Amino acid sequence: KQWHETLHDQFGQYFAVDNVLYHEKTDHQDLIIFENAAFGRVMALDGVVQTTERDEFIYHEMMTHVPLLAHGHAKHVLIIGGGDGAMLREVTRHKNVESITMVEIDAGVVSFCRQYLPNHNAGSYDDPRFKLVIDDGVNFVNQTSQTFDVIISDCFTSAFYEGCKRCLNPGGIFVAQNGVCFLQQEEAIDSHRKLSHYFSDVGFYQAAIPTYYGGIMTFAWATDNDALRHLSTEIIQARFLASGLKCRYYNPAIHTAAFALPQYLQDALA
Amino acid sequence: KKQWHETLHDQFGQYFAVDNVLYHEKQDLIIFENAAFGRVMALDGVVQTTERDEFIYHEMMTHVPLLAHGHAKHVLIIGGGDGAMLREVTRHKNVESITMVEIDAGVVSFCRQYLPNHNAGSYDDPRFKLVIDDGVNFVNQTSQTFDVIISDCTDPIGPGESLFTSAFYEGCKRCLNPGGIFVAQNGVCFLQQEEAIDSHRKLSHYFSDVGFYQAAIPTYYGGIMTFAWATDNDALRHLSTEIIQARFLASGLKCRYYNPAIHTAAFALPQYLQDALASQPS
Repeated sequence: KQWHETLHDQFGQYFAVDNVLYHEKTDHQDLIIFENAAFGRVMALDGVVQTTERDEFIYHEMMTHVPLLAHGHAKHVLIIGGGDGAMLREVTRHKNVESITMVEIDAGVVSFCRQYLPNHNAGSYDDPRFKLVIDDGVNFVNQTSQTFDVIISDCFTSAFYEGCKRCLNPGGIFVAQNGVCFLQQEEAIDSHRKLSHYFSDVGFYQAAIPTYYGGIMTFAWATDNDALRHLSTEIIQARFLASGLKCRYYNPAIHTAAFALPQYLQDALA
Repeated sequence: KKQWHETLHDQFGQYFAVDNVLYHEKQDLIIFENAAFGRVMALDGVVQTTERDEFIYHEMMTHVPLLAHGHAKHVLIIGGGDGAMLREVTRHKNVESITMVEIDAGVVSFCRQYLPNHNAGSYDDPRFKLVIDDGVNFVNQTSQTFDVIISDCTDPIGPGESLFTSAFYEGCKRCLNPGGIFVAQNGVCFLQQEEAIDSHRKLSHYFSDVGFYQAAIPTYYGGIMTFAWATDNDALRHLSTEIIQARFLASGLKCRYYNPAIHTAAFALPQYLQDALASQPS
């Protein structure tokens, strides 16, 4: 038995299935979790791989630390999306953070992942600083009048952004997952154009996650603080040393390098 | 269409729609066109190269060392029957001689016919010389001598093998000018790092500075790939991005993946890889 990703019609990745843990199909949607020898538990929705037990660390580490440590002093973080809770787990590892908020489309997708992908959250939901909200992320343009230092968007409308800015403290950073960059860059170009309307410094960093096929993936970076992505690797290293994470992909060399983009991507943005 | 699956691993792989098969011989060798990645060459079920993404591989394999070394006048390519590597090395005006050693003359003229955009007319270059021979047997040299050696190949990890000694890496050193660099393709690093550990151990017997750089090639599945770096000149991999940029402004390549930011950053390795390599000594 095998399982093919359907994200593109012309090519994909596939996996051997050792065992299916969960499978559901409606006329509209199709959700699955199965074990594979190489990548452990694999979650896939409507034929598109969402996350993998064995490689999610790259995604979540890079998605989280790069901004948290670039910002010096992030005390409140908002996660949009991230039902699996991996992001929560990583944000949790910063002792200096004092509040975390996860906005999610519904309370079902979280307790589901909690049951079938326990190593994503890794007990992180029990953390005292955590708060779950059920809502449209875009709805949070509503704000509870709440206010954050970092926003991590774990999934890309313009409506979503103005809201993001309204409720970002002054020094703050917005990062979002912006897809694999080899095949097409329009998504990057569009993101940049939109984000630039609300932020004075907009760019991208990158990481290559095995299970998001096609080379490097691009993470949007948006902030009014135009220094934050030109920090010396030395200072990141100082910040890294303590609070002291022990990561498995991330490190201060990686962090700095993350911001070098391949030539095709840069061209495309000019 | 029809689908074609890579077989490199039993547990998972990449697959492609086939629009049209240009060639098939069952050594099971195939070349077919795919909408996304153009022409795709595959041997015994394992993707060798792809029209659309080979640039990333060949750029990073050729320019990182050539421009890190300042003044590479003679280059040896081992493997590289497709000629993409020859193409890129060709783009350095300062290079004055290029030698490709290959297992047989068939594999080159074959690729010349079916993958013409790999070589891109590069074989007509005046400075080029093709040799047909075993790469390890170029432990013989013609008393020949190089400034950069670029290998498809790598003294393989083996069960009863040696841990420090290789005929290949020794040969490579015998025939490397004093300032010289050896780079080789060392596989994708996510699933396993034993191949990197072993490479490091062996190469360290013959070279005083041994490490890796990386790049993520879409069509070599599983995230970043690792390129071995071996040299007696220990400053080569700690050059400022500024100097690389200078060297890059001209000779003036226009590259599609490579640039001096990329070059420098290529040497940052993810944490898991470093810890796998942490045993190997300071």
